[PDB]
This record gives sequence, C-alpha cells and structure tokens, in this order.
Amino acid sequence: KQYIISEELISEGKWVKLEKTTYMDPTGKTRTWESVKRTTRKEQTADGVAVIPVLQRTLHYECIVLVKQFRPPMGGYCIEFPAGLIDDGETPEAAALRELEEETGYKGDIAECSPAVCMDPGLSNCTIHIVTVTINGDDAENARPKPKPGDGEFVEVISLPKNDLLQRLDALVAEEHLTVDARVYSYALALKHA
Amino acid sequence: KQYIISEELISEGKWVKLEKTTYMDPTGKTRTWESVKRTTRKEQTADGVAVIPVLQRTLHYECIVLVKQFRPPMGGYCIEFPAGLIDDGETPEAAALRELEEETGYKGDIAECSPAVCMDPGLSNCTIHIVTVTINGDDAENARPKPKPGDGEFVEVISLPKNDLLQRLDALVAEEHLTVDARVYSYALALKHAN
Ligand SMILES: Nc1nccc(C(F)(F)F)n1
Ligand SMILES: Nc1nccc(C(F)(F)F)n1
Ligand SMILES: [Cl-]
Ligand SMILES: [Mg+2]
Ligand SMILES: [Mg+2]
Ligand SMILES: [Mg+2]
Ligand SMILES: [Mg+2]
Repeated sequence: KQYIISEELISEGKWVKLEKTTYMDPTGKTRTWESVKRTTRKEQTADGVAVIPVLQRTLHYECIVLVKQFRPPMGGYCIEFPAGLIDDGETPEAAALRELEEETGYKGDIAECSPAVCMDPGLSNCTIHIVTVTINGDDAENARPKPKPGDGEFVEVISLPKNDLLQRLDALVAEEHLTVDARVYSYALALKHA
Repeated sequence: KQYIISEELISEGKWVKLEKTTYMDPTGKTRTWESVKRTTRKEQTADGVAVIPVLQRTLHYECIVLVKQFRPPMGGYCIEFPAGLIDDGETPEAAALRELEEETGYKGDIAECSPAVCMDPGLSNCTIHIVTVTINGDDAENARPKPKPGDGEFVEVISLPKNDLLQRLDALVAEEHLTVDARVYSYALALKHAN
C-alpha cells in the first residue's frame, strides 16, 4: 500500500547522511519524513552486528558478556552487547565473532544469526544481525581474554549472570552515570518475564 | 576519562539534526564523531516510550501485542512494540498508556518502567523508556479495542503468543518481507534463552 516516491539528500557527512523522504500514505496522499542513513552500507545484509555472548563455564552460572564504552552521540558511557559494522564482503557471523574477540578477547562459537532487524525505524534505515554466540570459558583460549581494540576503540568488559541480568544492570545504573542499551534492557526484561 | 569538548551543527531539519561532536579520547587525543539528535526533546526523561504489552486472556496463551507500520526511513514495513515520542509535561508511564491505546485500542496497566535506555548510541542520542504494561483481555474495555491513531499514523495490530514469540516473528519475516525491530527480536531471543 505505502511506498517511497523519492529520497532527496539534505546533508552527507563522512559516516551519516540526512535525507528528505517522500512517500505515499495509504489514503493515497503524498507525505515527507526526515530519514537518517549511514554512508558505509555497501552489499551487506545490514550495517552491523550485535553479539549476544553467552559465557559458559563448568560450575558457573551462564554470564552475558557486555561492553562499556564512551559514545560521543550520547555524551557518556553506555552498556551494550559487543557490536560493530560489517566489513565489505564479510558475513554477519564472521563480523560477530571478529567484533566479539576484538572488544572482549573471547573466541566464541556461533549459535544463531537473526535476519536484519531495525535499530530505530522511525528515524534511520540502520539494521543489524543479532548473532547469538556461546563462549567455552573452560577453553584455555578463553582463560585470560585480552581485548584487541582497533584505533579509537576503548572498551571495558562486564560479564553479568544471565539468571540476575536485569537487577545487576539496575545496580550498575544506580552506582554511576551510564545508559543501558535498549536491546540489552529488552533482553534482561524478557529473562525476568520468562 | 572521556567527555564532549564541543558540538558543531552540520544540518538541522524539522525533526532531526546532524552534529559533528569533538571529544577527548582516553589518551588525551582529540577526536570527532558524526552524531544524530532529534530536535523534539525538551525537559523529557527520554525522546520516546516503547510499550511491551502483555495481553492476558483466561484459557488463552499470553500474547505480546505488536504493531506493523510503513516506516519511511526503512522504505518498508516493520514489526515493533507500540511506541511514540513523549509529550512535553507527560510522564513516561502516561505516554505508554496513551500510545498503547492510540496504536492498538487496548487499555492496560503499568507493570514496570525502565530508566532511559539508548536506541543506537554509536549513531544518535535517542533514548526511550521501556514500559511493561499488562492488558486484561477479559475486561469489557478491551473487548473490541478502538485504536485512535493521530494524523498520518497507519497501524496494523499483530498479537503473537509470548511462549513462541521468536518462531512466530521468524515466520512473519519468511512470508511477508517485513523487518522485525531489534528490541522486539532481543526480547523474543531472551524468552527462548531463559530456558
Ligand atoms: N524523523 C522524523 N521525520 C518526520 C516526522 C517524524 C515524527 F514522526 F516524529 F513526527 N520524525
Ligand atoms: N557516527 C559515526 N561518527 C564517526 C565514526 C563512526 C563509525 F563508527 F562508523 F566509525 N560513526
Ligand atoms: Cl509481565
Ligand atoms: Mg563496537
Ligand atoms: Mg569494534
Ligand atoms: Mg503513536
Ligand atoms: Mg508510534
């Protein structure tokens, strides 16, 4: 019923552009929208990956491995699933295992890979694959994991028990000025609601 | 240890602006970022709310109520939690019950309310409150739900059983060429991962 008529570039930076979107509404009336897109999206099924990294260890509760980083858009520290953009020609699964190792030091095993899902579809066309990865924390490879951050990457690893994730996030938010990512919080809420 | 030095306006629309953010990296090196902000936020706790609506009917599976809408930035239809921007002087809780009624016609009760959570913090400063709302589907006011959508809103309601949410969302994507919202998919995943 509804479809795009035109996409007019307003402003294009190195990383992000703003567009004037013209579309047909279901009454048959022309309307416009302000649309954000990234400049980095090539022939990928999505902009990026976020990794749901389930750290498994004999005689430990499963942990969810999270990262804390300064996010210039937010003007502050954010707690998020390990995540990055998919390199040209890179599979979502390879991107997920690569970003997880670079940001946390852990070497994961793929469990599942979502279709492309939308980050903020009233604002942007940005998409990710959410890749579930298990980490064998009994493997020597995953003993003393050292992050290998790229240039301008400054990442702290926070591993929280799956069985108490929402309360543990709440206790981190109570103790410091930091924002939890909406996907992490949605995931922690569902663990509670299950 | 890191902080904003300055923000340079690049482009300001009616709804969205693009800024060049200058920040101090942990080493003392000065760095720039391209940052998106909405123009609509004021004294608000957050830009918006997203409602997790648990529809509870006796002798029925518990359902999560979702909405399907054309999303101009996506150039397509998306499946999402009911959601909208918070009105100036509106509480996140009141925004949640209002948006849920306008988008779905259901009248629900606040179960819990998240702190402000970020939407895409590598790109934008956009935040929402995630508001868990229960709907007593057996009440008369939720018998024939009357959606009251504002100007230029066109919303299909899709109720999916909570206990099979992820498999049900995967099926919609396979038949219907839709995009599932990342928060919806994250919730559905954790329902399967809990056990
Ligand atoms: N980004 C954007 N563009 C046009 C209209 C809107 C509004 F839904 F919030 F009104 N947002
Ligand atoms: N929005 C934005 N600004 C600067 C650099 C980036 C990058 F992560 F994609 F590299 N993004
Ligand atoms: Cl609930
Ligand atoms: Mg990253
Ligand atoms: Mg990275
Ligand atoms: Mg609305
Ligand atoms: Mg809405």
